[PDB]
Amino acid sequence: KGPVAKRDVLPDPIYNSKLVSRLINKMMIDGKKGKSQTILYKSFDIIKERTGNDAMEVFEQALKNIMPVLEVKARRVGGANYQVPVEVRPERRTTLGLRWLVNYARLRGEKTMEERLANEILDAANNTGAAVKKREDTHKMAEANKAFA
Amino acid sequence: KVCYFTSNGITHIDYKDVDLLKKFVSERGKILPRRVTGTNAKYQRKLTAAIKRARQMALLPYVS
Amino acid sequence: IESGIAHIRSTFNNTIVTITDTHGNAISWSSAGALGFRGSRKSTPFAAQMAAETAAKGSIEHGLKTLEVTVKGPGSGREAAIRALQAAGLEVTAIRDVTPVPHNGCRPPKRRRV
RNA sequence: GAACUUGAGUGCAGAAGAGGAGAGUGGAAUUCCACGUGUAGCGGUGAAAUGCGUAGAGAUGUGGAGGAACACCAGUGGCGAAGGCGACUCUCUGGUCUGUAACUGACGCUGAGGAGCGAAAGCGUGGGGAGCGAACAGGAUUAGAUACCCUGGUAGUCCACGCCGUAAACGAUGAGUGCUAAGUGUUAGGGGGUUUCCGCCCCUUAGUGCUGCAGCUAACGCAUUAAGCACUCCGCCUGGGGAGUACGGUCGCAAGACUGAAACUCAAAGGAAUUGACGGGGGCCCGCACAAGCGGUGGAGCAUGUGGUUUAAUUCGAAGCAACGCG
Repeated sequence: KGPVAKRDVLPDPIYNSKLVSRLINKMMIDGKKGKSQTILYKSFDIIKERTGNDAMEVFEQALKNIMPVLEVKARRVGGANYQVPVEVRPERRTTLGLRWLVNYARLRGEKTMEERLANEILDAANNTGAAVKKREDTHKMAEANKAFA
Repeated sequence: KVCYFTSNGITHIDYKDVDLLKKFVSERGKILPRRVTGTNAKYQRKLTAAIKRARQMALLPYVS
Repeated sequence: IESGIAHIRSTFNNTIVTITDTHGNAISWSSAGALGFRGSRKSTPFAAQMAAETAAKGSIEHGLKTLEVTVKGPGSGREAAIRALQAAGLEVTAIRDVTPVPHNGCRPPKRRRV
């Protein structure tokens, strides 16, 4: 079998980043990159406006707050259901951060996902936020089950 | 291995030889088996009899 | 005091560590269940590490610094508890691996699946 | 009737052995007890709970009591007819093996019936009770759980004597003897070729393992420790069930043991080995199989197909995957 790897497209016409196009490919509903690019640039323009910074640094700061160090996988021996803590390799750190941004942004509920994703980035920047519930709860699950490694 | 008692020609092991028995007894206090000390069957039997009698006169330990 | 002996008793459920005084006077004690783990997590060597940490914290009041650790009971948490006494500010000099060995003695209770 | 010494045994000399019986002693540990340390748990499980615990437990130090088995030696090692026998010492005592040459000179072997020994459980009497532990109680799992799991715990396990006299009491292989390739460990001897030795080699016993030739066998395998080739003696089998039953008898405090059918019933029961399939057996591998994800179905409305039911007919065909927007 063995591991297979994938690719992704380098630029964005505003905000020339790899990972911002990685978020563009994320949150795509039904094969519509156009709607996700419009939502994304209107959200990052809100993040540039409402806080007087470039939204790249706010976005990476939010990522740094969300990216979990420790997943806790499963290892069932007998009838035990043990969970085993896993040091996450940083690709999965970035992709779990992007899933949690996208999922809890559209799960929040405001008068566009422009505003929802923008306010979720603004909350994950000033660390208290909705995806950071998942960050904290995964680190608490790894902290309690640290006896197995 | 090689036997000790065949080498020095010595017969009945004579419990009074506390230093020789102290050589055969292990570090914790146990008797070392025949594949460690290299003796015969007969000489290992007389060795273990010797060590048990010398234990009952406190010439040899039980536990250390 | 400055010197004492650390009795670790790690059995298949619990790893109880009591740091006592040389003619047997317990300065402080903590178990794997005393730390809070109630389930099967009592058996993990992390709880033995935590129990050695708490016993080390309790021992350094009126105090003591250089231990002499006696491993008792057939378990798992002996190595982590010896290492965790070192990393909690104490010194572990001798290691007496003394589990109570009967020669022949009493007969054990029956094997389990029968 | 007379001789002989090989078979058998005595004599002398060693050697090894948990061979047995009686008495005495030891060291761990388990439990219990008292005191010091000290505080909130302990214990246990797949998960928990009953239990133990602030009235001070679990841990720990010292001391004491009591019972039972004797770690390491320990080994397809030893001994015994078998059961069996593992600390040590003494008292008495059984057998074996080795070297012969001193003796006897066939004195030998087997053995129905008889006599004895005879694991464990059980029985009687008196003690004993630490651990374990039927029965029994509580908690769990569970549809049920008179079970497995956990916490307790009676008889018993222990000792003295008496009874029972049974086991997969097994090497599933009666005892004796002779003959019939080897290799190799090992247990206890003996002897040789150099070395006083150490040690190596060789030879020979008696015991004990494995691999192996002829031979045997249905095959697996055994093979000088035979399941080979022979002789002696004994026990036992003559299809499965009924049935080790019933009756009678002997023994037994009892439980039961031994001896032991028939009516009836079946055309099989069975052994060893092959090919498959299966395993809540092991290994290795692979598939959107699992995981990692994305979107759904199951909820609502309708389309469509199928089961039931109503029918005059609701035409017939498909029915787990592999029928059900199928012909």
